[PDB]
Amino acid sequence: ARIRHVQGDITEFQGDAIVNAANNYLKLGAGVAGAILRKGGPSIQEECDRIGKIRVGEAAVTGAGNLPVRYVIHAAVLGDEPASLETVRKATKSALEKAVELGLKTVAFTGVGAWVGGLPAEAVYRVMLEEIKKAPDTLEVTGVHGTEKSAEAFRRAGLEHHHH
Repeated sequence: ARIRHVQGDITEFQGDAIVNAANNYLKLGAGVAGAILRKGGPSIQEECDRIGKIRVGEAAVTGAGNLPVRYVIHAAVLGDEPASLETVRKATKSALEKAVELGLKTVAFTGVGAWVGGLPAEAVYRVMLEEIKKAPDTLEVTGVHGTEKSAEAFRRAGLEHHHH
């Protein structure tokens, strides 16, 4: 799938869904997850609670409440077990699978938060970007970034390496 990177606020992304790095208990925590909770409103956590525990590496779909998207895709990267490059790979793949199942055309993710935590960012971004490449071209993926340092780190992890 095609990926584009912008500076912005993922809670203001207009499109079909946003992907939220999650714990496998679907308990919305600090930072961006907290903005999702506040802007989306209580229906998001209420639905997460109804879904219950999922597997680490799985992704669960909820409504998005008052957010300008139709869904939040909660990609479980940690919880029962700590985050690893492997759980990151599985979760990104699972999130993209849900987008395909739901027939989505535009989805956003962000590079901060639980995707990285105690992992090396560059390696995480490379793993995510590999999974995003496999996704169908009918799907447009936007990376929404807090800062510019973040966005170009993503463009760098995205460039193909050729002889000089």
